Order: sequence, then C-alpha cells, then structure tokens
Amino acid sequence: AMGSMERASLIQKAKLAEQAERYEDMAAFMKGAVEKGEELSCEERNLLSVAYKNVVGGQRAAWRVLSSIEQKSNGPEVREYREKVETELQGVCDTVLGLLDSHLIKEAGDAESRVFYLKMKGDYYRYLAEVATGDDKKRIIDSARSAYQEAMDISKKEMPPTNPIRLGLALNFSVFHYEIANSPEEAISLAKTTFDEAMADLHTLSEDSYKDSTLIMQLLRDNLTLWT
Amino acid sequence: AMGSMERASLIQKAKLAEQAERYEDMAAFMKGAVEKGEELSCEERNLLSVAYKNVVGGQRAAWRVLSSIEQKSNGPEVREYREKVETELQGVCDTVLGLLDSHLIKEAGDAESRVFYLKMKGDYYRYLAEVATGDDKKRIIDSARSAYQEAMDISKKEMPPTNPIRLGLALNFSVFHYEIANSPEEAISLAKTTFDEAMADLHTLSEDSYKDSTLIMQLLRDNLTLWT
Amino acid sequence: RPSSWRQ
Amino acid sequence: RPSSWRQ
Ligand SMILES: *Cc1ccc(-n2ccnc2-c2ccccc2)c2ccccc12
Ligand SMILES: *Cc1ccc(-n2ccnc2-c2ccccc2)c2ccccc12
Ligand SMILES: [Ca+2]
Ligand SMILES: [Ca+2]
Ligand SMILES: [Ca+2]
Ligand SMILES: [Ca+2]
Ligand SMILES: [Cl-]
Ligand SMILES: [Cl-]
Ligand code: NA
Ligand code: NA
Repeated sequence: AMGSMERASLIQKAKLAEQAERYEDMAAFMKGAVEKGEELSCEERNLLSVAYKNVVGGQRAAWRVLSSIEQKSNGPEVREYREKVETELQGVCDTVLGLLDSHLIKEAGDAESRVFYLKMKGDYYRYLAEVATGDDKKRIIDSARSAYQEAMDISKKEMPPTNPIRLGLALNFSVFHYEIANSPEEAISLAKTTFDEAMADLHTLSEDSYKDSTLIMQLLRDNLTLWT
Repeated sequence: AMGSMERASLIQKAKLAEQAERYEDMAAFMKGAVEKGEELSCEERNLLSVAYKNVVGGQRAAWRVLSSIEQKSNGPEVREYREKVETELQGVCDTVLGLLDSHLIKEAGDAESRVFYLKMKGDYYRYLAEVATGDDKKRIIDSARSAYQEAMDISKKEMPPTNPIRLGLALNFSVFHYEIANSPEEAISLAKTTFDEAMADLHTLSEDSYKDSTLIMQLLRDNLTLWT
Repeated sequence: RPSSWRQ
Repeated sequence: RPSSWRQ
C-alpha cells in the first residue's frame, strides 16, 4: 500500500507517527520502507523495532486479559474473541518475520545489523510461542531459540559486553529461557553473567554510553530480583 | 461486518473489548449492535459512547500533535499525514452521526435516551468543528450548537439538576462555548449556573448518586478555575 | 486544555 | 511478569 510513496517520506512519516503515538501507522510506514529493498540504517532499524514492538505489545496485553477471562470461565464469545485477537497478533508476527526473511537478514553483513535482526526474529517467534498450543509449539520455540542463539554467538564474538544490542538480546533470551523454555536456571545464569561481564566493561565507556548500558543492566537486575 | 453475529454476543464482546482496552473493536461491536435496529438500554448506550469516545479521543490527540508540528513548519509529508489522520477522524465522526441519525434519535422517546443521543450528536459535530477550515465550518458549528441546545431544553424540563447526563451535557456545551464558539463568557456562565443549581439539589440524593454528581461537578469546577 | 466529560 | 527490553 506504500509502494507509491518515497522511501524518505515513509521514514519521515514513521517519525511523525511515533510522535503522535500512532504505532499501527508507524509500522505500516516502516514496512513500506523495508519493501523498498534497501538496507536499513541504525536509526531506521530502531524505528522498525519500536513500531512493531508497540503494535504487538498492545495485542499481547489484550490477549492476556482475554486468556485470563477465558480460563476463569473454563457461551463461545470469550473463546471467539480471544481467537480473533490471537489471529491478529499472529498476523503481525508473521509480517515481521516475513520482512526479516525477505530480505533484511540475508543482506545484513555487519554485526550490529545482523544481531539486531536475529534478536527481532527471536522476539517475534517468542511472541508466537506465547500463544502456541498445537503441534507447532515445539518448532516455534526452537525457531526462537535458534535465532537467539545465532545472535548470541555473533554478539559475543563481535561486540563488547556493554553494547546495548548485546545486552538487550541477552535480556530477551533470558526471558525466553524463563517464560517459554521452562529453564529458569538458564535464565538466571544468563542474566547474571551478562550483568557481571558488562559491569567489568563499564570503565571503557563515555558518560553517554555508560548511561545507555547501565539502563539495560538495571532491567537484568530487576529480573534477577524477581527470579531469586 | 457484524450482521451475522447475535446482538447479545456483540454486546458481550463489546464488554470484553473494553476490558482488553481494544476500543476500535469495542466500537465495531457496538456499531453492529446498533444496526440490529433495536433501541439501546442505558448500559448499552454507555458502551456505545465509551467506545467511540476512546477511538476518536486517540485520533484527536494525534491530530493535535501533527497540527502543532505543521504550524511550527509553516516537504508535504507533515500536511499529508495530518490530512490522513484528519480524514480518518472525520470518518469516525460521520459513522457515529450516521448511527444517531439512522435511527437512534428518532426512536428515543424517553428523556434519558433522547438527551444522551443529542449530547453525542453535539459532541461529534464539535469534534468535526475542531478540524474544520473550509466553507462548512460555520454550518458544522451550528449543527453542534443546535443538538446541544435541544438536549439542554429537554434536560432542563425533564431532569433534576444533579442528573449525571444533564451535568455532562452542560459541561460539554460549556466547552463548546469556550473552545469552538469563541464565547468564553457564555461558557463560564453556563458552568457556574450548572454547578450552583446542582449543589442546591445534592441534599435529595443517596450516597451513591451524590458521588456520581459531585464527580462531574468537580469537572465543572476545574474548568471554572482554568477559565477565571 | 479544558475538561469535557470523562470517565 | 519479567522485563524484556523496553525503551
Ligand atoms: C533490542 C534493543 C536493545 C537496546 C537498544 N538500545 C537502547 C539504547 N540504545 C540502543 C541501541 C542503539 C543503537 C543500536 C542498537 C541499540 C534498542 C534500541 C532500539 C530498538 C531495540 C533495542
Ligand atoms: C456524557 C456522560 C455524562 C455522565 C455519565 N455518567 C457518569 C456517571 N454516571 C453516568 C450516567 C449513568 C447512566 C446514564 C447516563 C449517565 C456518562 C456515562 C457514560 C457515557 C456518557 C456519560
Ligand atoms: Ca525513490
Ligand atoms: Ca549488506
Ligand atoms: Ca438474533
Ligand atoms: Ca422508543
Ligand atoms: Cl469475535
Ligand atoms: Cl500520509
Ligand atoms: Na480475569
Ligand atoms: Na510541535
């Protein structure tokens, strides 16, 4: 639907939609920008992530409200409406995964971009896994795990332990371990070693990078406090 | 799109969408319920109002963000995206006004229902007026004023001064006067006489009605404090 | 800026 | 319940 709009105009309008908190519009603009076929800059990747994160975030919150009502009940209306929301959520996840597969990941050669997209791939398979119940749940979980694992391997080889994308990836892989894979010990160990190794690399950072890294370290600490 | 769903199921799903904060869904369900052709109960009217109020409320907030950016600038992108949001807002308002006109208002015989729908009609013409700039702005404003005026006439004849719908109508007509009609003295006088006459009728109320009325009286007081 | 009716 | 990455 965005094929007739200039790439730069779609990016400009994505930033306007963020300011207007119009995240569905923001995601459609960034989807159009991706479909121009050019690689995304660091800022453009962040715009893509923020847009779909907010869209799917609202869907996940709604799904959890309805799933909780459905469980308390167990007419067809609650199940029907949970299914409707669930189907829409799955459609958004499939759309993101399709963008990563056609063709963001295969053209991403630098560590920052490749890790960023593999993290996204893990996240959106994780969101699919949150609602999975049929014969595809195990394969969905392994698809999330595999994407996270490849991103972790690259980040550990190519990035410093304080790199924000490396920290956010480790944070989300640890939530995957705790919430999806039923591996809370793995989640705790990952969160602790990530925090400790970042703490030991903070002395190399500027004041601005220091603030960036310690902000995400605090999320690792929040989870460790909740989990232990 | 809701023609094949039972009226009672649409109402049940509207309540589920409210709990999930899915106001676009909620409005579509209530639109489907209205199009069943039966009159709405007090609770059902409240569901209709809450749904479209939240949908248009987000559109209005987004429009104001973009209109402010556009004014600071004065490429075509900011104007284009403001226009897109504006067109969507106008479509939602037209949809509500169409429901009121086909045929909620003409079948509303009781004071509570008729005043409720005329208040809505004034509100959604007011929202159209907020973004109007062409040769239709004066007629839109008069359409809002006329609907509010008919609702005020009925409420003053048929309802006690503490009735929540009468108070909310007077509140919104006074905002119309202040914000749309450039009549701040009329806005202030309406807000003060509404507050004072409700204050003198509070002694007749139960504890629960007392809380209902004084909550809306405080909104009248908040505006008077802002305006004087 | 002013308050219209709200929940 | 736990925090994934957020702005
Ligand atoms: C998943 C994730 C993790 C971290 C960030 N983030 C936070 C602060 N800076 C950054 C960042 C900047 C530049 C490149 C990569 C990360 C983040 C930002 C946006 C989207 C996802 C993020
Ligand atoms: C426009 C408006 C004004 C007041 C209410 N309201 C607040 C508390 N109770 C009520 C009410 C209850 C029953 C009938 C009418 C009003 C209100 C509620 C819902 C939608 C609009 C309202
Ligand atoms: Ca071009
Ligand atoms: Ca490349
Ligand atoms: Ca029926
Ligand atoms: Ca009737
Ligand atoms: Cl449904
Ligand atoms: Cl546009
Ligand atoms: Na519940
Ligand atoms: Na501005």
